[PDB]
Amino acid sequence: KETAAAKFERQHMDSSSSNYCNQMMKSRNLTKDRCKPVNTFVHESLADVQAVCSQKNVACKNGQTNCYQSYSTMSITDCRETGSSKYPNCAYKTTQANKHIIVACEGNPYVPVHFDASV
Repeated sequence: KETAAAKFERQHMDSSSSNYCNQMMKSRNLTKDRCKPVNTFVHESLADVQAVCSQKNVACKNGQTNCYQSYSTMSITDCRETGSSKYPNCAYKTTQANKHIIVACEGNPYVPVHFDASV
């Protein structure tokens, strides 16, 4: 039984090229039952990302209040599915950027359970 905390780590953490999204979307199991349309990976430490749960409190896109925006920019990769992609050969446009991330956090201890957005 995978925790929400772990599913966040699996779906969104890569603390370690044009190739990256195709592989990593597969490796992280996000291509397993459908081609997940969009996903972001965060190239920062687990510790830095978890500290976001005590950084800037902002509204979540679903209207809940447990979202937190990173005071610093962070290195991330957006994977966006290309219009030529057909399941089970999921095709992704990889893109780098440094931006502030926004995560929803929950639990005791209070940790990131969902990637809301990047700005």
